[PDB]
Amino acid sequence: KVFGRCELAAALKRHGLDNYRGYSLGNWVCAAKFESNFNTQATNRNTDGSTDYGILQINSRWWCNDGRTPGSRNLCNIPCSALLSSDITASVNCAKKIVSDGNGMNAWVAWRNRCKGTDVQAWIRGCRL
Repeated sequence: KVFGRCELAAALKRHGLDNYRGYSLGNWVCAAKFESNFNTQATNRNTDGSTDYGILQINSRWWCNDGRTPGSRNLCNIPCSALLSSDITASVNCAKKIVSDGNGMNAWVAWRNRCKGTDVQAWIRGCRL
């Protein structure tokens, strides 16, 4: 499923992401935009052989099991395919663990390079939340 900007903002908010660990909603919507372009089915393979899954591009080396990443840790205890569902619950639950890992949202390279220090508020402007 390809989410709309305000649609995603609302789903993320309902799932407890607005201000989770100090990160306003705009940060999460901006990160989703650049990581997957709001597409739940996005996947991208990395050079180390791992793969990123879903709307938030969660990595198979540490967070989910895809059955093809030797040494994967599967910290979210879920098969990576669960992250590609139209229901964003698993992606959100796993992201909560990732952002709490100590490095905050810096764990997402697109957030760090394209959202961090920007007016992220623009991402939820005009939405009924």
